[PDB]
Amino acid sequence: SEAVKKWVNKIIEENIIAVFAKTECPYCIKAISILKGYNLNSHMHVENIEKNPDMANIQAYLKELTGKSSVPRIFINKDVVGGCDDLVKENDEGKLKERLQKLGLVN
Ligand SMILES: [Ba+2]
Ligand SMILES: [Ba+2]
Ligand SMILES: [Ba+2]
Ligand SMILES: [Ba+2]
Repeated sequence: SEAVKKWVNKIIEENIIAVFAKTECPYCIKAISILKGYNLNSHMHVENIEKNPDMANIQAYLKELTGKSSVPRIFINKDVVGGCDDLVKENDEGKLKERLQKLGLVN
């Protein structure tokens, strides 16, 4: 149990933009595309947690951290963004750009 948590943590802490996704997931794809549209590829990690023997443990931990077990699950500098709909709200209302500017990721 500790092992799974430590592995998830490492992904979130070693990558400024961390996205947990699954196979053939339209809102995963959309969210990742939005983020790459800010040229964040170099600070981005996408983990497919469906292709993983411990998917349920990972999803349960992501729910403990964020309130939902669904993918996509999106972290920016360890802060919880949430899912694709959360990302879209932040993007449309200017908060996403604000976040990225404070990190030096967008001018
Ligand atoms: Ba399918
Ligand atoms: Ba990368
Ligand atoms: Ba298993
Ligand atoms: Ba199992």
